[PDB]
Amino acid sequence: MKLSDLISRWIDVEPSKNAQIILRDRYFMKDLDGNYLETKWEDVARRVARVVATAELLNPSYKKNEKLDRIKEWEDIFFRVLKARLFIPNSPTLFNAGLGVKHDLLWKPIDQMTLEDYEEIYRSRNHLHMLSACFVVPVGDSIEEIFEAVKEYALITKVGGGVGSNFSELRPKGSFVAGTHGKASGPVSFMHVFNSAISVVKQGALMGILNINHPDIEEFIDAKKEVLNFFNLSVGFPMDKKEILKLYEEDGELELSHPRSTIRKKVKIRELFRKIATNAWKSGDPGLAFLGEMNKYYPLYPHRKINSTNPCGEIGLSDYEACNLGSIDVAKFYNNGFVDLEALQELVQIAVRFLDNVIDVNVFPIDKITKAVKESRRLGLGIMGFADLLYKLEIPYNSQEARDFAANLMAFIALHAHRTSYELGKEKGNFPLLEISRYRTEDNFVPFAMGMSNYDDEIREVMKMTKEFRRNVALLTIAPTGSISNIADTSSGLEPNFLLAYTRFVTKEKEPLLYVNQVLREKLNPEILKRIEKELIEKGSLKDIPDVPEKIKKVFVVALDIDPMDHLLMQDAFQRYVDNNISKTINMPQSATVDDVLNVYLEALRTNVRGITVYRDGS
Amino acid sequence: MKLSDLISRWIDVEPSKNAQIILRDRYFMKDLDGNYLETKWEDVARRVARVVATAELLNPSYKKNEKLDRIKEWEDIFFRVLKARLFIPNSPTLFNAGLGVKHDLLWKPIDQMTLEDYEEIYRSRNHLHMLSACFVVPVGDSIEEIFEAVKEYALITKVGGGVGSNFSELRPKGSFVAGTHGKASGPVSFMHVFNSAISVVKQGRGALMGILNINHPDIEEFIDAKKVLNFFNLSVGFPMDKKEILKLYEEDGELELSHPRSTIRKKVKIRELFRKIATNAWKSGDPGLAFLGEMNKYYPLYPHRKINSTNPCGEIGLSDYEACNLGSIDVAKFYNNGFVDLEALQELVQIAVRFLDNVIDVNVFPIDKITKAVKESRRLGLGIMGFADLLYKLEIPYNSQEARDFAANLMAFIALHAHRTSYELGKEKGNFPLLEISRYRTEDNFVPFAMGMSNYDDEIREVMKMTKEFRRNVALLTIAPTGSISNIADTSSGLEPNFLLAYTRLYVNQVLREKLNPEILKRIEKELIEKGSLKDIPDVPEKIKKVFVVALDIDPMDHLLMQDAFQRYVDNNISKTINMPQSATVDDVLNVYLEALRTNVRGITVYRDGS
Ligand SMILES: Nc1ncnc2c1ncn2[C@H]1C[C@H](O)[C@@H](COP(=O)(O)OP(=O)(O)OP(=O)(O)O)O1
Ligand SMILES: Nc1ncnc2c1ncn2[C@H]1C[C@H](O)[C@@H](COP(=O)(O)OP(=O)(O)OP(=O)(O)O)O1
Ligand SMILES: [Mg+2]
Ligand SMILES: [Mg+2]
Repeated sequence: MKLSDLISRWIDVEPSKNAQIILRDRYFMKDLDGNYLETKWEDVARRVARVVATAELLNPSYKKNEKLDRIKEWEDIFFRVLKARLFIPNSPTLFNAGLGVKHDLLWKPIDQMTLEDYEEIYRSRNHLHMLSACFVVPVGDSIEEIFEAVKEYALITKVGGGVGSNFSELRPKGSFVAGTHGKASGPVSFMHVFNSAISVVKQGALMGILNINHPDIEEFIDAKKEVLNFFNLSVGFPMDKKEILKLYEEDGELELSHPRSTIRKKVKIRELFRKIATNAWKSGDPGLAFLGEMNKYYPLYPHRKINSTNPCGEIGLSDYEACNLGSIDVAKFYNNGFVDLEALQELVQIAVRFLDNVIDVNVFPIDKITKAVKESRRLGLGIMGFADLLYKLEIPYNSQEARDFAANLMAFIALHAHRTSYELGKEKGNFPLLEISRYRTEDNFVPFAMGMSNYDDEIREVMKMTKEFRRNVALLTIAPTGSISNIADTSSGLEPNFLLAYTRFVTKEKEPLLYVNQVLREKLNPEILKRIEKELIEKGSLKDIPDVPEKIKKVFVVALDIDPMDHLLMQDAFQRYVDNNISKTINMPQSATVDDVLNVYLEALRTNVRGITVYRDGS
Repeated sequence: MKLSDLISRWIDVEPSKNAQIILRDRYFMKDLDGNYLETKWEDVARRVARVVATAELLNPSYKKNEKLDRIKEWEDIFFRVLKARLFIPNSPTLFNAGLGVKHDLLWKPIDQMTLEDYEEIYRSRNHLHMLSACFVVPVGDSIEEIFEAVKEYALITKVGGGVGSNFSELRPKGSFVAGTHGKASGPVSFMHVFNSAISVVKQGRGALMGILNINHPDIEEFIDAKKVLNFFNLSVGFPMDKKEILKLYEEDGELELSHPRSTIRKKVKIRELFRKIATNAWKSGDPGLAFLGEMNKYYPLYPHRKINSTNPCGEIGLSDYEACNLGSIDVAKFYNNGFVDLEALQELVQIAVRFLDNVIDVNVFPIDKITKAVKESRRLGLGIMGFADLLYKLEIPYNSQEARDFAANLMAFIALHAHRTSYELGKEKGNFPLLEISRYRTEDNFVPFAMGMSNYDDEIREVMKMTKEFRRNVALLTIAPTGSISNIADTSSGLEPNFLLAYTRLYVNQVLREKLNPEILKRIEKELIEKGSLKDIPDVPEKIKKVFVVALDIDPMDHLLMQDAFQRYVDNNISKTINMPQSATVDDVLNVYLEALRTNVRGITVYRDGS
């Protein structure tokens, strides 16, 4: 089926009372008086489509003759795709698109649009017109560079960004300093200033990484252990995953040392890992960031280096680069027991152009961010609605079937997204750094592991083509998507549903109202539903409810029906066809041990995953 | 008597065991291995005199083969003055002079010195060669300027400085921000970022001054802030005339709290605001009061430039990026048969002004903007220590009109020669860049202090007129707390009365040791330590009791009026603690504030005993 027929299927399906609360609440634009300029998702779609279409002004392939015709084609498709809720860019695009523009222009009927109207749009985008979620910022080993970094954190937070850094350059606590009477405070201690800044720069989340071999890593691992309340913390592995696993298997020892200090220590890697596991078992921090693995697949490595992730870990970014993200609701592509690949391919092509066009209309806070982002044009196209898509197809999440489906779906998306970047690199010019990148200076470079799909050969084929024409250094990610999947009424990201039923009280002049997963309602006797429904919200799962068919219980699994390894292996299935990283919570039961956590980390080291986040139920 | 003969009286008087502990501890330079390069106060004096002499390299008035001879003359005089402990520059000069210089050059016999040796000194001064105690740094109303200021705090603290800011530009908590989808956090919450920054940048920590204006919407939060901000001293700013605040208070009037970039306003009774300040100071000592308007009234460059903040101790009102450049004369060493030797004191004043002015030239500042603000105004902070001890010698009670009349003439005499010396140096060396736009130039009869308590007044107006033509420095005088350098000099601190006559910080007052009969001392020594004063000790003559008063024998108004006596002949500010008895009430504090508003004082610090 054609994307246009799928669009009609969906375009008039209105957001739920749920979604609408969130939209009114955070997304519908308001005038300076606090009054609504938007009162309907349709207004947001019009405004965002119009703004992103405007980047077509810069297309070197359009004669000025055509610009208005072709821009207005793009606003139309972008508009229809967004209103159908088939693809949603991420939150900042929806908040900040059109800020600075005359209000009479953002919602004008598209047939009343002049070229002058579009150029005026392009020119009146103010400094709040920031449309990326997150950035990476370096923090060098000097007072100057540390506090220049703190300033950049504050400046990025002001305009709504999240930020991450690797703090490993900072010389260990106690260390000699040539230019002071003080001993260096060390990374953990300075991170408090970073956390202070953010406690006072408000919006209406950070990533702090330290490397496994830093003299202060033990202090770091226990850092948030009663602050650093605004930090997520991860332990960085800049070396090969293979090498860490081998050291571990041998019960070996790691040398903790820093280039600009004489402080060193030897620790057993098993003991270090247990200390990480114990803390994660307790509080969920710190995660693991396999920076080596990210750099293994980084087209620009070692000209550029990936030292940190963004707060959610799903993009490894080099210094000053930005998260540029949006998501397709694959649950809307279910058609009679199959994924409509024809309609999905069109959307991929449109989505990659959409996200690539956000770069052109995006106002960044620092000049160095503009530069990093113009030079690589890294995109983050992902998916949401996959948990719900699986329910529809009657595939259990915790099954090899689901993982094979996942890898093929991802590989299909990868292929077309990367083909589209060829197309666009041809039509608009390549990303500035294509020449020094591995797509050029190398034979057979693929920016991910593959090896779980029949699309592999066609992908290597496209990767070869992109030696000549490539708009984007990387195209794919899987983000958490909490808010935009709520707007789209779908499951978040690649994550299983956390609950099938939960009670959400709508405050009035209070009065509880029940949600049951919509795909379940569609596939269970409302008969059976009415009785069990009460016990379901009590027990959180379908597992142990007596009179519910076997194969409703098998398919309608939630997060905690699914064991830690089944979580981890879904992550690996997607990671194999994603050129950035993956946001995946490895959920563990309350009854999980520290050893069970260790076993997840060991398996992580053998799979293709680029990071780990564990959350133990009840911790 | 001549300064040279006074020098010989003092030059071989060795620091006490006390002083020597402090010197070994913090002041004697050490090699990279932690070994001592200096073992005697003499080494410090040689090192510092040589480095400060080096600025003579830049004298436009010295020709050739006249240069080396005249530099060596200055090193020699600076040397002898420092070693006699007649004048000491403040701590940073003592710590950091000669950092970066070959060790074989700093302590070389002066007769072995070539011009090449001096030029080499001047050129190897490294980034730790920072010789100023404190700075003022602006904090504009944007995220960019806030955190750019935070960076500066950190950078200054790294090289040893303390820093003050007025945070009143920051828009009130809850206010509208265009560039953001959030509301302004307020100056009190942004101060936390600054404290946090300092908590982490360590020195061996930094003192800070945080000021918020009396009419800022957040002043009540501010007054109660440290009730953290543990690294801040806080004071309430009064940018308006003192007259106007005193009047509003007398009328039981109301103050508008407003901010140019917020719609948040409020009206408060000025009496209730003051009571809230007094209650907090009564408890904890903070916040002090900064009479910014009054400092600007006497600021030669107002309104081209404006004084918005003090340094952490409040004795220098500084405009943006300016630096404290301080040093003190031990006046107790100028006692000579019931009189102050004005002949020797006048010579030292001229030398001490030249010394402090030469510190500017060999100072390495952390930010370019500080270098600029300092080169342009050349503000100096010449002060005194040993004043309390000087009064003991002269047998003048601190808490007496006699003492305050003495203090004003002493201060006026010092101001006269210090300002004369700035004429002389403006002639010899060139004027401070901004002389032409300053009130010494663009005005008739501008005096940078109140005066009005001395026979020297006319001679001072006369010198102020001369300095329309030639002036090296925008201001020259300050009275600093001086705790460490008075310990080195074995003298009382600043203008403060002694806190105690006998103790452990030890430590029996030397002047008392000399007057009070031996044995009549030992029979009372025990009880002086216990009761803290001589007041209620049987059988110490009534006249030893009257002279040898300590801080808490002197009532709050007598403290305050001493402050006023000096402030009338000081062009910067005064560091004076208004000590109050434990039994003082919140109304007694309010009464101190009210009197402060009537006198010529530019700020207030109260400390109630036992709080
Ligand atoms: N005063 C201080 N207190 C705590 N840490 C400090 C202090 N000064 C510097 N540091 C830390 C911050 C960085 O981690 C590291 C580098 O400091 P930096 O500003 O580069 O000193 P420097 O560059 O003059 O000396 P060096 O030659 O040893 O790098 O030391
Ligand atoms: N997100 C924020 N949270 C808390 N305080 C903020 C935030 N953003 C700004 N502020 C404070 C810092 C300053 O006191 C004041 C000015 O912010 P600023 O960075 O100037 O915004 P702006 O300059 O883009 O907006 P404007 O045009 O109104 O000055 O508000
Ligand atoms: Mg450095
Ligand atoms: Mg601004």
